[PDB]
Amino acid sequence: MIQRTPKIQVYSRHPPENGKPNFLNCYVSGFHPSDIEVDLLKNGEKMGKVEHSDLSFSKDWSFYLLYYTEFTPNEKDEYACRVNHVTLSGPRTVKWDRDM
Amino acid sequence: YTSGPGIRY
Amino acid sequence: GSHSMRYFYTSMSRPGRWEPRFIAVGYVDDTQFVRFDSDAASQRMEPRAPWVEQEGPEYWDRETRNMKAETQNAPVNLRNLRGYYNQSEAGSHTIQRMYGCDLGPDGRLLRGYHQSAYDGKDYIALNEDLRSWTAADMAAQNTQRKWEAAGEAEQHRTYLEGECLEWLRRYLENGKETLQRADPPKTHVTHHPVSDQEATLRCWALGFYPAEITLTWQRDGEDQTQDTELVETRPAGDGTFQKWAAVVVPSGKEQRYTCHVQHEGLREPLTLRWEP
Repeated sequence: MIQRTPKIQVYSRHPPENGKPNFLNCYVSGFHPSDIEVDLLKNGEKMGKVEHSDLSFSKDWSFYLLYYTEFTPNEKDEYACRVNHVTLSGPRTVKWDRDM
Repeated sequence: YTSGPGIRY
Repeated sequence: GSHSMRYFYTSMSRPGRWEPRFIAVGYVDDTQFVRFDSDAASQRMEPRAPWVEQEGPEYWDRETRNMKAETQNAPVNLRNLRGYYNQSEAGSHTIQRMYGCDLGPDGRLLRGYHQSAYDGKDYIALNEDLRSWTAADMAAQNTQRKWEAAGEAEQHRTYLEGECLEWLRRYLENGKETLQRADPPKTHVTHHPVSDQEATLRCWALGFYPAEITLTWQRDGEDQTQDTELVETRPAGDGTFQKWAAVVVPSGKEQRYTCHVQHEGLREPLTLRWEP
């Protein structure tokens, strides 16, 4: 059986603005099977209380999930998404870029 | 709405 | 234009000893409206959109029955396919199912679906005539033999041509003010230097609905196909979507590139460039 790798995107619900409440999003897709570990990170620290959308798949049977949590973009703060899946050597971390 | 459980595989 | 109702079933076996799991999700176009999860406490089909919340208890009673029936069949289904492939009763596997209807501008059935997958590969699927099946291998033909004897081909055509269609229209009317509204994308452009001879131009599309959109970078009235990096369209989290397109261009000559945004919420396609 073939197992598909997870595509990761880290971004915010609304345009980022220091001091303004927002949502930090981590979108994972194109992976198989559905079991996956997704964590939002504030300064390397496992972060607050993250929720995720209901399991769904695409036309090609690959799964996608949206992991989101409440956050306030700060100057001194760094955010990132940590994803783990059977197809990965180990956890993969994607830093949040305010322009991607 | 939903479709009946149908037949097993 | 064209609308659609879709359901997505996922059946997972999961040793060591955890009971198999069944998750179900329903969509109208790009909007989810129902959910079920054999693991959740509820044990019922829950609303995930406002316009279905206004439905009788009898509605949710039936929807729940179906989900429970699907949940009870799941273990046997997984156990059956595990047999067709001589697979060990020790490993994990997945059965996915997608069915639903497409509603044409004429108001009649544009297209119907009922296709399944085993471990991410096409397993068995109803043809476009809704009268025959296409099995991926001699294993799926074990299933085909079953569904043919029970005359499942028809009796799903009946659903697709009737219920799927009448309820799709129903959902569409009740959620009219959103489901049939097109939110145009908010757009802008960003610029990042790669090296001294090159730079990256990124075209943004935010908060649009539905997901269908087209982003292209142009130079001399020509599309920069294999130079444009299009990222998968992603959910904003509020119901809308986001997407961008990047192209690497020689520094200085930034202005020879224009981004073209196309969305059904716009009257004319959107045209923009980098504004320092």
